[PDB]
Amino acid sequence: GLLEQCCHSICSLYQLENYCN
Amino acid sequence: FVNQHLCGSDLVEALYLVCGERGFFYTKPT
Repeated sequence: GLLEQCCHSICSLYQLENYCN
Repeated sequence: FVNQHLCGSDLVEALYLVCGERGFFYTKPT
C-alpha cells in the first residue's frame, strides 16, 4: 500500500508523509 | 496536494519535498 494507492489510484501527500524516516 | 496519481520515482518526489533532507523511506526501483 505505498505506491499502489498512488499508482492504482490517487493519494494525498498527507498519508504519503508517513513513508518518510 | 489534491487529486494526483503518484507512482514510480514520483513517490520520492512527493516525499522529497515533505521530507527531502529528512531522508524519506519510500520503496525501491523494481
